Amino acid sequence: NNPAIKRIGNHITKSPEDKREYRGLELANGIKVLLISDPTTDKSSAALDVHIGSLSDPPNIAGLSHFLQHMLFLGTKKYPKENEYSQFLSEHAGSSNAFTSGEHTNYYFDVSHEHLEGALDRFAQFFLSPLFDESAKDREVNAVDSEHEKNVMNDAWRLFQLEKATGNPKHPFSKFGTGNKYTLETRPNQEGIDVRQELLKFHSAYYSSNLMAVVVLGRESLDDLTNLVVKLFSEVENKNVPLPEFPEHPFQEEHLKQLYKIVPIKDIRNLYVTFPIPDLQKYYKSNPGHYLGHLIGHEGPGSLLSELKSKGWVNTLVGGQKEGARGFMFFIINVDLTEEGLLHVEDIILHMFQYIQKLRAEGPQEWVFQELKDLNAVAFRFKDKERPRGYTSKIAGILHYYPLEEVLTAEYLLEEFRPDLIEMVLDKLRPENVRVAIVSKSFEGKTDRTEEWYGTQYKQEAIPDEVIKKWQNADLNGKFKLPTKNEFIPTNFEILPLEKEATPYPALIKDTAMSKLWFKQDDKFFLPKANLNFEFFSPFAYVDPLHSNMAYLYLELLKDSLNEYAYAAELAGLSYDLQNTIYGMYLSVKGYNDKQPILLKKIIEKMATFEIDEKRFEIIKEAYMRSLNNFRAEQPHQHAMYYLRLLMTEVAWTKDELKEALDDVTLPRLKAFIPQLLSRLHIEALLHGNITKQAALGIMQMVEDTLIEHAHTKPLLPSQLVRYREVQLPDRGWFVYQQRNEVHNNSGIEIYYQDMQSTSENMFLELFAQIISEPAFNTLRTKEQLGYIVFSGPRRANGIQGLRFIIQSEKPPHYLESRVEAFLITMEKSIEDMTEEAFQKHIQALAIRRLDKPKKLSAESAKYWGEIISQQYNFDRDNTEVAYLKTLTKEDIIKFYKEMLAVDAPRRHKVSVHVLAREMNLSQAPALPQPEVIQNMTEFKRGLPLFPLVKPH
Ligand SMILES: O=C(O)CN(CC(=O)N[C@@H](Cc1cnc[nH]1)C(=O)O)Cc1ccccc1
Ligand SMILES: [Zn+2]
Repeated sequence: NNPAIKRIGNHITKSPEDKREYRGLELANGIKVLLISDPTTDKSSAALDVHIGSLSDPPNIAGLSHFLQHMLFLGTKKYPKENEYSQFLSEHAGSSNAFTSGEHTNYYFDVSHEHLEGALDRFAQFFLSPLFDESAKDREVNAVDSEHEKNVMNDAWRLFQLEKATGNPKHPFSKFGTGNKYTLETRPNQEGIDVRQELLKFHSAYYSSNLMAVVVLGRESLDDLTNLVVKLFSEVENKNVPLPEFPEHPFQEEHLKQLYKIVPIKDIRNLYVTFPIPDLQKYYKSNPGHYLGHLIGHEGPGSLLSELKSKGWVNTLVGGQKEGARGFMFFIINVDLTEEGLLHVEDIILHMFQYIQKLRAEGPQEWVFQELKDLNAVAFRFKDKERPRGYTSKIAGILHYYPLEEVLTAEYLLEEFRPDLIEMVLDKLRPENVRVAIVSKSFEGKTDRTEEWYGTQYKQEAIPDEVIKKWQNADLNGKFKLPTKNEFIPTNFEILPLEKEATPYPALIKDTAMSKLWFKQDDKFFLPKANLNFEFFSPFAYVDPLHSNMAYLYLELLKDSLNEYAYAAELAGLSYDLQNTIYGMYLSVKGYNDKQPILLKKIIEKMATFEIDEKRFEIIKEAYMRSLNNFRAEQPHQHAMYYLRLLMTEVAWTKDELKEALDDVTLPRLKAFIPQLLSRLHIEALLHGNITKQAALGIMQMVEDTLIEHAHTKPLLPSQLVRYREVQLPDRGWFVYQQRNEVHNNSGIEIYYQDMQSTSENMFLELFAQIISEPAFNTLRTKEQLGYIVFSGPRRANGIQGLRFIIQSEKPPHYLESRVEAFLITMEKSIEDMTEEAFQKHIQALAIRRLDKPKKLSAESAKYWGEIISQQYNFDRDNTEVAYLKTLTKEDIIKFYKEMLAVDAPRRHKVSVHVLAREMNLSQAPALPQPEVIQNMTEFKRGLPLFPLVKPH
């Protein structure tokens, strides 16, 4: 018997493939706990989920729960140092984060498996005795505000909050969850409110043990984990807080039958249809929501999306249930619009109700239900091993909704067939309770309303009774055929025997002029899956902006035409990735290896015999134009990274150049482009997973034979296989490129300190980056509060590497950069003052991060694929570079800094991208040289040397 524990669960149902061991238990204070033992893991992890979220914010203090979530990381009674947590994790190869939904606040971390307990103590202190330091508050409010301002110009966010603003204003749903400087500091100060003490009341009141779930994953035995969790979490007090429920829908009748005309930030065209539904959560065993969402959202032949696309009205459609809260959900149907579809919105919706009516006519179909059940069963049984962090987080989340023994299977396995529930939801989908939203720039100037928090321009209308009735009298329709049996359902899950000459690394099993084939039979995971990667090399992909555009449009048209067919396979766990690149095309095929050669053959066959459809052509090209235009509205740091890419790459076409050259792209010219693109090719492939060498060779030769047969493809010259170099900066040089964002009123910046990627250089850079990793965050954000987005680390491109800082701040870069340099000096000092053992802890942390084994096939394949597309082929890079990493001493790093990075360093290579805003104590900052301002990227690149290329392994 144990008094600290209320109950121990039964056997937790898991996949037969899952070797991890589980134990569920509820503590005396009512904390639901899942323990995961996995002796083979490198990183241990833990997560805690509170069942309180932004919907429980005080009406006078918006975002208090979010702010609290931020503040917990900044000191507790037992661990008072503001960054003890993040420093501990960083020093022990760990990371951490958290988030806040309307109903939940979820905290999570990972760390080296040998410091799991140490991390977990500090973690546990968050829910017992948090400090909420006043200085910490006055500072972090800036970080939260900056987070919000980041989201302000984001269309998705604006719409997200708009839906809340258009509902019952007295309903908690209408609350603004993020919070900012105004709502957290300014307004409360105006109203005498002591924020710290509001935070303490919220924590004390709502952070009760009875509203908490905990998941812990480690190498230790289940009994050890038990003892640990009991020890650290039995002291959490139970205040028996009643679980907040929201039975009343935020959308009642006068909020129904409404139209909303909305002005976006980007040039997009969208249609959002919404139905209020009850909370279907409790029916998870049958789940009508998925049923109707699968049908409505289906993209196969005979489908709604198929029809509406045939009329050239829409391009993409999503449909199904979206969650609201405990007491209410939604059922949405959203499409993107063409220029024509925008003028036929009513008709589109009528078609929607026609499809719905067709469903009502044919009723619930059990065979459909079983198809869903079996597919989910396969998915669950052969589910890839998750990263411990996201795993513990997810499980801690879903512990509040499901019985212990079912927490793993609950979201996957279906048991009950409920025609009644299906028909009931289906009955709730009717014009009398519909909400319609149009998002288009065509409403600019013609709106009469403004959303408070994001400043969204919109107009509300009542939908004419007449129209409602045309939609009620919706006929069923002959343009629609319900989906048939999915042919791509896998039947062969046999894991092929491991060959005698099988290699631990990808072997080069083909080296012809036509193709270079790398292969590996999976030795670790033993699933019935496979990954098939293909890099097609053709100089005509990126020879000029015109051909670049044509490549993009070619592959987009291809994918579009094959969507209807591929969707079945997608549902059946088999998906494909296809897109153009600076070097030519890229095509990956991932999933169950059973029907893979079928899908692939179809891909290549269609690829080589593609007949372009003109409607599709000019619609897609219009979309692409809008897209290029819409890069304008991207965030300042994305702008900075973009500009820097352009500066440091030998050959690169700007989006303005692309856009300009896009008008000259005619149908005959593209139709002429494709065969010349396919005329001469090279193919470097990586086939990895549950397949034999002979199978792999057969596949590669199948693709080659298809291309030769239908496109008369011939090999490419070896010398012709070009590669782009990186611009070489001069010693002690500083260059600055300046632009303006025009959309965000927020400045972005990237600082880049440039040699090539040799083992030594690599580990110098990476170790330094490790040492400064968390101090940079703590200094630039936690202390100085420059922005929400403060990033630092290695930059790798074209075989050449450097150290980058990226910041998105309210302040100007001419000052921001100064703060960065000052910080750099601070690091020069702290390295000289840190102990050799601390140094060795950084070394160890980085070593662990580098030696962390992948847990799923795709990750391994990703490592290999990196090694291949970089054309370095160092498959044993981890072992080699870690071995050399532990060789290093403190002053290898000291002279590295003093020679390459210091402000007066002899080989300092500094490039700064300054993206200005729309409208434009502390440490000692060093006096900087006068920068040379780039006023033309090409002239700049012509005036400078180009780096060499890394030699393979
Ligand atoms: O990504 C999720 O899991 C969430 N969504 C689920 C969904 O609707 N899945 C659809 C996907 C689909 C693709 N094409 C047709 N349907 C399905 O039934 O397969 C809902 C949602 C909520 C909030 C904002 C966006 C979307
Ligand atoms: Zn946040």
